[PDB]
Amino acid sequence: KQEDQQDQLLKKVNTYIKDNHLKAQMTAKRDERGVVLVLQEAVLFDTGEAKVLKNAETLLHQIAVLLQTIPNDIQVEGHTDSRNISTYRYPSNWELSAARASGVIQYFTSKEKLPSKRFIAVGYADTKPVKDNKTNEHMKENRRVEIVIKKS
Amino acid sequence: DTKKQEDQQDQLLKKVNTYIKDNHLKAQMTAKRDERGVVLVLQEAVLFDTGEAKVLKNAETLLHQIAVLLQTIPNDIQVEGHTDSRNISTYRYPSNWELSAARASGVIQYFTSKEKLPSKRFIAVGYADTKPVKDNKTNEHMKENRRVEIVIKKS
Repeated sequence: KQEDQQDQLLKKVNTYIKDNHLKAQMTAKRDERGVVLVLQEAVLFDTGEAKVLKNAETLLHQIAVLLQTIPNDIQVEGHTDSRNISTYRYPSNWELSAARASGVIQYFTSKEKLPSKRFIAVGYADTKPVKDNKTNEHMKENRRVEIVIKKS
Repeated sequence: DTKKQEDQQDQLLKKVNTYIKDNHLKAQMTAKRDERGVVLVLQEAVLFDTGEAKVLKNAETLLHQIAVLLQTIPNDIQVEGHTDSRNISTYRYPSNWELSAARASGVIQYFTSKEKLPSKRFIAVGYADTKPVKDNKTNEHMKENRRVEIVIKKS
């Protein structure tokens, strides 16, 4: 059923995306990790920052409403492009990617009250690009947060 | 299958423990094995000052000695940050999720930017206070919860 369970979870997620008119804010897919929600950087953060935008709070609440209806563990993954960052607040792409996953989880737990034990923050820096970083188009899609719904 | 792979993990842990003994590192790190793989445990005070995620200069010798050991094996590495239940809300770290993740990231950045270990071998992981060693009732238990674990993943 792990095969059927994964299909049924992905259909439930895609049904939630459609019923809530969220297609332009997020996509959903399945891979070896489980069912993954992909959010581009622009719907969550400013450039080079990890603070959840105020206009992102409605989207994250809508995701949290879906997440409360399932028991699976959640892994929030942060990613950067290969562009160098080196500020006081984010001394490398490792810190930036991990701070973005952390900011999403802090929203889910502190303000939507989902149980903290359901979450793990993961930072990949630029080690998992979609394709590459040779163009501005390609670097843009690498700046993304992925919410992994693990197998249960 | 597993017995071939668990006996392999047994030999890796023995190698790690021997590396710790031979380099006089017992007071600065321990090693263990569990379902994740072979894990190096470093208490926060050998890496960071209180409430910060910047690697201390005096930790760089230990991280170099760890990097030399990691260069001899191909395994993927997961660096895990852990906090206690003490709340933090500063400019650089709005909460324990951020602090734990930044501490894992600072260790990895040193490995990749200073020791030349390939970035593709690492992932940074933050657990906040969701994985204590025992509890957060006493000062000694809260202290041991503030730790970094370097997980040598299976092959």
